[PDB]
Amino acid sequence: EVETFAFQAEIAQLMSLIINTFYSNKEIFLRELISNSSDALDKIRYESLTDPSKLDSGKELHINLIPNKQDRTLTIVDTGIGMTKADLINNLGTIAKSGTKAFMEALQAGADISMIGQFGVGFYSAYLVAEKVTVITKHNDDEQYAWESSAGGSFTVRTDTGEPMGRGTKVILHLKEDQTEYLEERRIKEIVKKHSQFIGYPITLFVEK
Ligand SMILES: CCc1nnc2cccc(Cl)n12
Repeated sequence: EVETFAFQAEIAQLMSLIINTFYSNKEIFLRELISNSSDALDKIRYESLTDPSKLDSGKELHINLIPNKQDRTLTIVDTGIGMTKADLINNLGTIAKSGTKAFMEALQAGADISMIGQFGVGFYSAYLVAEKVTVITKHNDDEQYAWESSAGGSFTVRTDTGEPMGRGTKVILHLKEDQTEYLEERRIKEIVKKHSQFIGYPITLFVEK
C-alpha cells in the first residue's frame, strides 16, 4: 500500500530552485546529510541518558557512507533517532516551510545555495545530485517506513518490508547520470575531510566490491 502526497507549494518551489539553478558547488549535499545524521544521533544519545531502553534498538551510534556503482546510488546510513510517519508526512515539512521562506529571502539578498543548512532545509540539497531520493527510517515509537520522491511536486510513503534496520535513517541518493563522481572513494574522502572532519560519530566509507 503506497500513499502519495503533494508537497506544500513552498517546498515544491524550493526543490525546483535546487534542481534548476546553475550552481557548480554541488558537493555540499554530503555535508548537509552528514550534519542531519549527526543531529539525529545527538538526539537519541541525549534521550538515552534518561531512558537507556531507548538504545534497546541498537547501542552503536555511527554513520556509514555506501556507494554502489551498479545501482548508481550513494547511501548515507545513520543509527540516529529515526523519523515517525508523522515526521515524514507533516512535521518535517511544517518546520521546513519557515526555513524555506528565510532561505529564499537570503538568496535574493545575495546568499548562495551552500548556505542552505543555516535555514534548516539542508536535506533538500540531496536534489543537487540525485534524481530520486529514497529514505528508509525507523523510530522507536513507530514502524519502518520508506519515503520517496523524484520531485515534481509529490512524494510517497509506504510501510517498508525490507531488511529491518533497528533504528535510524538510510538516505538513498539515486544519482543523476552526470553526478557519478560521488561514487568514487577518493572524491567522497576528499569531501568528508573538507566539510565533515569534526563530526562526533565514526563515519565509515565503505569500499565497492
Ligand atoms: C531524511 C528525511 C528528511 N529530512 N528532512 C526532511 C524534510 C522533508 C522530508 C523528508 Cl523525508 N526529510
